[PDB]
Amino acid sequence: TGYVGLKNQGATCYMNSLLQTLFFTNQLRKAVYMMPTEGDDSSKSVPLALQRVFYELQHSDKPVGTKKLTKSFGWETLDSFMQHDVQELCRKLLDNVENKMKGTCVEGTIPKLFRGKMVSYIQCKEVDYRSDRREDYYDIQLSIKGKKNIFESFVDYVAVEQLDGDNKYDAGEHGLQEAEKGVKFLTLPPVLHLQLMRFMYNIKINDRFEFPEQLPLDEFLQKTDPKDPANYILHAVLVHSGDNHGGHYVVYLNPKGDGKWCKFDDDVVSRCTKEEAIEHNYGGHHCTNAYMLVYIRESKLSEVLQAVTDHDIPQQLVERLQEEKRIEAQ
Repeated sequence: TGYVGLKNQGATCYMNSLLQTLFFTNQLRKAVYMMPTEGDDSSKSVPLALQRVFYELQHSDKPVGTKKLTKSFGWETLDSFMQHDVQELCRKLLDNVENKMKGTCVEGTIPKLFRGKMVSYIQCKEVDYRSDRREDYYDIQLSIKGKKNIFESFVDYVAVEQLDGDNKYDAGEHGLQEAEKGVKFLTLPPVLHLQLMRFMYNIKINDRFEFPEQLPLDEFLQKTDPKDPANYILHAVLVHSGDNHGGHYVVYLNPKGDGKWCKFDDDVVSRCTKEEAIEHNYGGHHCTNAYMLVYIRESKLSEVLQAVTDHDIPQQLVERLQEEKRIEAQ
């Protein structure tokens, strides 16, 4: 296959799945390597622990462990990961990583890859007041309940919500008012993280839900751009088999963005057909389905998946991890 797996070391649920996803964000991996960890304490550094995992994932022949990583950010108890979702983990990690990249030469690699722009508006009906506020996002939570496919989830996400009755909007000087509230997309990031809301208040929905290999998003933008349309390529499918309580977690990746998919199941990585990565995870009348999707903007595919080399890893990092290996071999 060419790639190595991560160890099963407890009920870390989505973690290993997310680590492979980030690791094959080749642009992001190179930045993580540059972070100034030389003076950090392993027992407490999240940025170092993630350098270790990625370095190990790029060079190790054998399943890579994560215990220094779970120790770093303090999710160490039996049910620590059962009490959070991927989206919390992903934001905990990347935000820990970006705070370390600040004041450094790779400041802002995270928002470049992951952050998009939204507008949320409240528009009064019988009165002429409007409030437009721009929001940044690093991922999108899409509702799946009673939607056939990702297009309908996007339809529902930008659908207007009405404010009336006991719910009227406080228009300030204008008093209480009937108004419309919704969101539009200003920008979509090069790397698009879509969580699929199968897990809700505390149960798992296993209904069929379709997503494509190629995801055209132009029609949900406020203003579009030729020479850079919002065409998106499916890079990762994070899969859960079972019901809410207990399950197996796996990730399907075509790491080069070339349509050649592998399955990453903790320590076993095999090639699989496209149909197994995609349609076989739609769910429906069993319990094996996607709860998170990673799309890469087609125009930025080549760059986001730029090849990484042993040269892209700083020598002083290489040195620190090696002495760590040697001390352990005793």
